[PDB]
Amino acid sequence: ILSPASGQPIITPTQDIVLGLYYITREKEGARGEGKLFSSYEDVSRAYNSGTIDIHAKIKLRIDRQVFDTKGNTYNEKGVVNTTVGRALLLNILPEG
Amino acid sequence: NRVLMGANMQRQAVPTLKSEKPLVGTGMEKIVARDSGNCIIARNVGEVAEVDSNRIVIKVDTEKSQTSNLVDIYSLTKFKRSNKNTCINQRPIVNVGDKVEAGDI
Amino acid sequence: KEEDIKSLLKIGGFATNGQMKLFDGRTGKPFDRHVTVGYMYMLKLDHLVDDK
Amino acid sequence: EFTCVARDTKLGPEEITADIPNVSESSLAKLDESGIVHIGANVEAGDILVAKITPKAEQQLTPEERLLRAIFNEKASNVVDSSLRMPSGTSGTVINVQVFENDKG
Amino acid sequence: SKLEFVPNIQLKEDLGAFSYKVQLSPVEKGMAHILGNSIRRVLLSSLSGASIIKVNIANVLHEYSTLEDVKEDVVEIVSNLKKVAIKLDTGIDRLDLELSVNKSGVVSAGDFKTTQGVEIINKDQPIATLTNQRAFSLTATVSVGRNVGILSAIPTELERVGDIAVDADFNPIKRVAFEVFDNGDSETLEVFVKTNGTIEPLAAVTKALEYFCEQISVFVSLRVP
Amino acid sequence: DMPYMEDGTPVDVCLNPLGIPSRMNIGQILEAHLGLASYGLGKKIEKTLEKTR
Amino acid sequence: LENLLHPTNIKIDEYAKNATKFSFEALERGVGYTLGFALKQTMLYSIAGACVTSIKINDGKVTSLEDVIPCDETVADIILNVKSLSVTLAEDVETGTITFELSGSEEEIFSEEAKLSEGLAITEEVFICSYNGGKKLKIEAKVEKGVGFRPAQDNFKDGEFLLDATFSPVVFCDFEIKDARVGRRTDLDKLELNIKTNGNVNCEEALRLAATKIQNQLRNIVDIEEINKG
Repeated sequence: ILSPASGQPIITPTQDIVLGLYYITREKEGARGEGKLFSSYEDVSRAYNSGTIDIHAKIKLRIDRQVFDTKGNTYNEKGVVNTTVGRALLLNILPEG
Repeated sequence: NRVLMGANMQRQAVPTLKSEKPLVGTGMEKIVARDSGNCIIARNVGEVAEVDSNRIVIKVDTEKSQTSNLVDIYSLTKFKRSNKNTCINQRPIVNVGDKVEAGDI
Repeated sequence: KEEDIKSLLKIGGFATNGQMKLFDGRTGKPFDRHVTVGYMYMLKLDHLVDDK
Repeated sequence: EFTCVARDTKLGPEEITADIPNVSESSLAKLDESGIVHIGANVEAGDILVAKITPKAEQQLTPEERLLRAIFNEKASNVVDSSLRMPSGTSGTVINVQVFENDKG
Repeated sequence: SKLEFVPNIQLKEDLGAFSYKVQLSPVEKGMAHILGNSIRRVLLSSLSGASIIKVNIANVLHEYSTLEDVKEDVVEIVSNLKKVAIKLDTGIDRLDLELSVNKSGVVSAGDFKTTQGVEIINKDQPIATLTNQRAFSLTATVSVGRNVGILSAIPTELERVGDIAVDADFNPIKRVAFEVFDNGDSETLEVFVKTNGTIEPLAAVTKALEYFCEQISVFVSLRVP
Repeated sequence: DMPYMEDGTPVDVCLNPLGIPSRMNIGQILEAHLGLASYGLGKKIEKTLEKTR
Repeated sequence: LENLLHPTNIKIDEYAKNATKFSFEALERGVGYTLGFALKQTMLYSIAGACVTSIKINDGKVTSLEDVIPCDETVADIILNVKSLSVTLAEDVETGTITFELSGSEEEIFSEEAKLSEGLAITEEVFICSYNGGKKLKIEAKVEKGVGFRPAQDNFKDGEFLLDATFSPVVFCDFEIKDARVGRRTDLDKLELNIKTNGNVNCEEALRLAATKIQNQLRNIVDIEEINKG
């Protein structure tokens, strides 16, 4: 997974995996569906698959997940964050931690 | 750096079953196909007398041409092996009755 | 030149860029962002996988 | 293009006769009365294209063949088979056959 | 609601060469794009047809050959026997056409002997050119099938000596599109089909829908058969 | 499965656009533009040929 | 020609509570992509049901998503908690209403409260709020019925929080295609369906319900009543 000459990773996405992930996570100011309030990844998915909301629209999403930190402890991430439709569509692949 | 390898790679191109011009070209494919000996070229003004896929017989119009044989016979190459194991093959273009000139393919 | 390619693209009934709307063959809805379509001339080199 | 040669080896002349010893009779179909294929047959990988035979004596098989050869009474071969076959993987149809026979004979 | 629409098929706008416009007029406001896509994807992949799958020219042993007085070689004749559009009947499923002439001009697709059940659609499709008068005879074999894909296919066994195998394009549909229009409470699906000539638009599209429904009918039971 | 134009015409090849600006061979793009131009010019003739030849 | 191919191998698997994975394998080449798209798009957007569509809190005195209400949650947590109720409307009612007017002393609020109109059948007991017993808290939501996905052009108009209308009940579909073979042919498909409802119906009865809704649009064109026979 990592180089033996440095510690850096060698399985980093490279050319047109980087462009898709860069594209959907940018954001456009006045977009179609801007300011909506979702509560899940299933919500943003279902609303996106309908053609009624942009992928660069700023939204608000509710998260509730555990996050390990440097010492190894595990606090709890909660609340309502300001996101983009595209970032919140990546929230399905993030693991717990 | 890329023209260098674009020039070098069209010397490795396998020729196809049925040929097909480029729609965007430079005006040099004719010169390269003519200044090699793969196209058949007419040596005298004449008019096609017989045609098939083995030969062509031209009927020399002797009034505007030299004191030629009164008849030109051109024979055609058919399914010949190449140095790279590919295939060399000639196909006629003319029709019985066509008025051809000196140099025409 | 490019003025000439634009004039010919007009006469052909296209936009003065090589770009047009394409449709996802698998669902039928378009892509965003007009794609560049055209008629490149492509070769096949003597490096076939059959003899490798 | 494949080639098969009929040598004049020391211990016996090499002949191009179809009489391939102990060859399966089914594989003796695509070959003409001489031992060469027919122009226009579809040959596969591993078929005879030309049948040439040269001699071979002094078998002296090991005792393993001596303990199991008395159940079929194998025949003795004064000839071998230097018969051209198609290579592996390949196929196609024969489009031409050329023969050049013994000089001054 | 009592607003149950069930669409009916129609043949507006017979246009162009072999181009048409089928139409499905009352559709249920959301189900139209689904039908457009399923039709386009089943027409272009699953329709069956007929084509020439083998030929046997008379004084010819292989394909890299040549005939006298003929202006083409067999590799270029077997290339024109692929653009012949044939229209078989119900339960023939296989047959041998026949051609035979003694003329001195362009042989065509119209020159096949009139068999019953067969029908050539493009009759001025050139096959060969005789530049002098001679006797030209061949026997093409016609079969039914569909484009099952490159790898899996039929090897077209050969029986006589001069048999050449032709690789067929069985599908009769050349180019499809569709569109969806708004009516209010319903929508209009409008298909554009371009065929080669051996099938008619309504029959084609209802065959596509028959295939699609037989596919969909496994999710109404979650049972194998 | 190939992308297709509005009138139904499929596409022949798909070629990644990333390779073009890094290796500065732009004639490859101008060629596709001038090939669209000529494809259109040649359908302007096929349209007329099917009507009053 | 040669008799188009049928699945013959179906595999169901309930991983979560209202969620299930289906697998149908040995579909002919390219067919999994036309069945999957069709089922997904008709399940997510052409089934009928009911849903909460508007929420107005202090009879219209709460306007912003940053107004303080007497409870631990914010306004946004309240709106997201109510919106996710699986209400169901009776066979002849057009609308409903769920009022939540609550005051007193510091309880924990479920949907066991909320006097419902004639017809509404909230159907489960999800958490709503934690009341801090102080001022009074008014909450009432508007319920409707329909088909599709009606977006909201505005987030808050004059007195209520305008929501998106879904009606579908099915929350997530996500098909996916894999490989298969029936012998020598090796380019066939295997389709994977991943359905997730909201309880008002199970997944095996939303599949069965989108399938027949697709078939019933093809009755004046096809004879499905014998096509089904197998």
